Amino acid sequence: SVLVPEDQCYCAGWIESRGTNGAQTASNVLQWLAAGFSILLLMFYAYQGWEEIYVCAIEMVKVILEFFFEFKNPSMLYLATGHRVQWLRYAEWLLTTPVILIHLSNLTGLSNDYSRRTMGLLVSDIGTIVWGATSAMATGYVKVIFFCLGLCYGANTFFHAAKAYIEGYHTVPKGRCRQVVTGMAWLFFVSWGMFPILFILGPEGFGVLSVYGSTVGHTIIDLMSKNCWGLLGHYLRVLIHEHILIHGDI
Amino acid sequence: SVLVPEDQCYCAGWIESRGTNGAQTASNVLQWLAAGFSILLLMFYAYQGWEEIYVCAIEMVKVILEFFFEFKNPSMLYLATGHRVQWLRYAEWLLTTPVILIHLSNLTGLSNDYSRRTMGLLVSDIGTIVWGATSAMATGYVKVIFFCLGLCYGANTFFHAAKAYIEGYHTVPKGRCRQVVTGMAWLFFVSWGMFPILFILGPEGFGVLSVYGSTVGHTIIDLMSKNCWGLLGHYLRVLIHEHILIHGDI
Repeated sequence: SVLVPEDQCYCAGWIESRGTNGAQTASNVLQWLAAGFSILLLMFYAYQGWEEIYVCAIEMVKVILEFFFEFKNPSMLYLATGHRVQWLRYAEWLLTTPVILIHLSNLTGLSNDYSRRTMGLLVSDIGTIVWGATSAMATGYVKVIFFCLGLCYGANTFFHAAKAYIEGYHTVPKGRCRQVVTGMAWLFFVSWGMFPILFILGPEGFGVLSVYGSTVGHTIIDLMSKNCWGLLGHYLRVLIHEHILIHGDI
Repeated sequence: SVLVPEDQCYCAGWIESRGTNGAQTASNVLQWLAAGFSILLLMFYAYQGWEEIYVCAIEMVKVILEFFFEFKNPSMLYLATGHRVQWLRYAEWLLTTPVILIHLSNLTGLSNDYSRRTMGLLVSDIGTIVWGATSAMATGYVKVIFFCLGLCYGANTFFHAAKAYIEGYHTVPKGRCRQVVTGMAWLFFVSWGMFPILFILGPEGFGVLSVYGSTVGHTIIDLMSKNCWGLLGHYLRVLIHEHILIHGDI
C-alpha cells in the first residue's frame, strides 16, 4: 500500500517498462528514417494528387510527434485500468486509411466518380479502427468482443478492397500496369494485415512485444502501407498517363 | 496525502460529481425516449436505404450502452489527468457522421455516383472528430490547439456541406421538395453546430454543464441530427419518387 500525495494520481501500470534500450534505439532510428523518407517524398511530390501528399504529410507530422511525445498525453492515454493506449496511432489511422482507400477506389485517377463500394469500404474501415481502438481501451473479455467486431468490419474492408483491386486489375492495360497493380495489392494486404497481428503481439493484446517494440514494427508497416504504397499508386497513374499518350483513351 | 493500497489506482478527478439527481433523472428519461423513438423508427424503416437504417441502429445500440455503461470503461475513459473523456460519444460520432454526410451527398438518392466533394466532406468530418476527441483528452493550451484544428476541419465540413445543400436545392423540384431541403439544412447546421457548443460548456471544456447535463443536451441534438434529420432525408427521397411518377425523369 503506497502513499500518494494530494492531487497527483497513481497507477502501478503507468510505471511499467516501455521496452529494452536496444528497442528504444531501434525505434528512434526508424522514427528519423520515417521522417526523412517522408520529407524526400514530400519534396518529390511537391516537385511534380492530394491523396499522396496529404497522407505523406500526416505521416511526417506523426513521427515528429511520436519522437517528442510518444509517451506523453494525449499521444498516449494513461487509463485507470493501468493500461497505456497509444491514441496517437489510432487517431492517425482515422486520418490516413480513408484517403488510402479513396485512392484505392480510383487507382487510375482518370474517372471523377466514386461508386457505392467506396462508401462501404470507408464505413467498414473507420468502424474497424473504432472497434480496434475500443479494444485497446477495453479490459477483460470485452477486449475480445470488440476485437471480433474489428475482425468483422476489417473483413468487410478487405473484402471490398479485394474487389477494388480486381476491378482495378481488369481495367488497367495488360503490361507493367497490371504488374504494378498486383504489387500494390500484395504490399497492401500484407501490411494492412500486419496491424491486427502486431495489435495482438503488443501491449494492447498479449503484450509479447514491448511498447518500443510495437512502435518498431508499426513504423515498418507504416512505411509499407503509406509511403511505399502511395508511391506505387503514383507510379500507376503515371503509367496510365503514359498509355493514354500512346493509344489514347481505351 | 491519501493511502492507496496495492494494485488499485487513484485519481482525485475520477471521483468528481457526475451531476445533480435532477439531471440524472432527466438524462435517463431521455435515454429511454431515444431508445424508444429509434425502435419505432427502425420498425418504420424495416416495414418500408441503409443510410437511415444503419445510423438508427447505431443510435439504438449507443443509448442502450449509455444507459448501462455510460460511466464504465471503455464507454468513459479515466485518464491519469483526472479528466473523464466520454469515448462512447466520439466513437459513435465516427460511425454515424460519415453515413449522414454520404446521405447528404446523395439527397435525392437517384444517382449512383459520388463526387470528389464527398471525399473532402468525409475526410474533413472524420478529422474534426479526431481533433475534437484529442482535445477532450488533451490538457492545457494543447486542448485549445486541437480544438482549433477541430474548428478548421469542422469549417471545411460545414463548407462542403453547405455547397451540398445548395446543389441539392437547385436540383430538386420547386415544391415541397425544396421546402424540405431547407428544413433539413437548418435542422442540420443547428444541431451539428451545437456539438462544439456543448463541448465547450461540458466537462471537456469549461465544464459549465455536468456530465449528466452534457448527456441531456447531447441526446437532444442526437435525435435532431440523427433520427429527425434521417427521417426528413427519407421524406425527401419519397417526394422525389412522387415527382418522377408524375413528370417522369426531369
